[PDB]
Amino acid sequence: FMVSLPRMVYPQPKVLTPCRKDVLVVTPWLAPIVWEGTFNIDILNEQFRLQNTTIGLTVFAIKKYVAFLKLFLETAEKHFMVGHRVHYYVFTDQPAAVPRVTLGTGRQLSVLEVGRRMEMISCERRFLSEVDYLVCVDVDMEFRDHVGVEILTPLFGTLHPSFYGSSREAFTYERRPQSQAYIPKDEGDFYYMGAFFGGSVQEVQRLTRACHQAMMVDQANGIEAVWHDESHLNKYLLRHKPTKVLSPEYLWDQQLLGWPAVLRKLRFTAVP
Ligand SMILES: O=c1ccn([C@@H]2O[C@H](COP(=O)(O)OP(=O)(O)O)[C@@H](O)[C@H]2O)c(=O)[nH]1
Ligand SMILES: OC[C@H]1O[C@@H](O)[C@H](O)[C@@H](O)[C@H]1O
Ligand SMILES: [Mn+2]
Repeated sequence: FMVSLPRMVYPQPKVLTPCRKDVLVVTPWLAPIVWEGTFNIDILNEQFRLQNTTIGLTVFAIKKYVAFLKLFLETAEKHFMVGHRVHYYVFTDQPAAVPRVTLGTGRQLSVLEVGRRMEMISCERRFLSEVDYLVCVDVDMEFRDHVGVEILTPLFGTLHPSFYGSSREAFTYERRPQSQAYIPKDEGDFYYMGAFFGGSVQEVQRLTRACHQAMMVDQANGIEAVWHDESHLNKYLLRHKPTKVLSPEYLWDQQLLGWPAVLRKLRFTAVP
């Protein structure tokens, strides 16, 4: 049950004036594509705060990648779901190397030692009991601007920043029919990056369970998909359409791609 929003004063949306005329803001299966200027974050924050939403953020930091955690976590404190409850789950082979990062109120961090990403996430009962949504991201990244509850939905993928302008035949999907991740050249909506996906805990466990079963089949068969778990994530999202898609504002590399006019904010970016 969802209680009433309170009175709020904000600019009226006008039906004969689009927010953004330069980009597609809705997929053909009526999922929003989240770009700056499409959402009123005050309305969204009220909706999700009224449900006491908790967001889990999963990050893997193995071997040398523990060095990315201080910036990743300190910038998440500045820009990720600020005002909402957050639980960070850091999977690592080096628990003593996780940096001591000061968290805002209502935010917690768990260190999970590991001796894999899809298999590790599909931890199942723990996530169901502790968070409402799960967001799964790469560690070698930093938040530069707002990443908030506008992303949240049963299932989301993020447009890969190298391919958002590309035709489908150029997408680097797995093209061998011998792979569970196979997508032919006349299929595909988008090319999604393995570096930032998420959803309700239930939909994320479905996805990661399905990807993990498909990767095991491929192994048994002596085949490894061209972009590994990302190839399987794309096949999953082709056949199970995400209920939101994040624009490349949400996964960018300024060194490689600059700051084009179509991106009004660079929110979550590669660290050189
Ligand atoms: O030795 C490694 C390699 C990878 N990763 C994790 O797996 C992610 C994917 O690897 P990477 O970022 O190198 O792939 P890329 O984005 O360069 O394609 C990294 O962000 C880390 O989260 C890690 O923890 N240790
Ligand atoms: O073609 C797909 C690949 O694109 C590269 O830019 C990226 O670093 C890889 O992780 C993979 O996503
Ligand atoms: Mn990465």
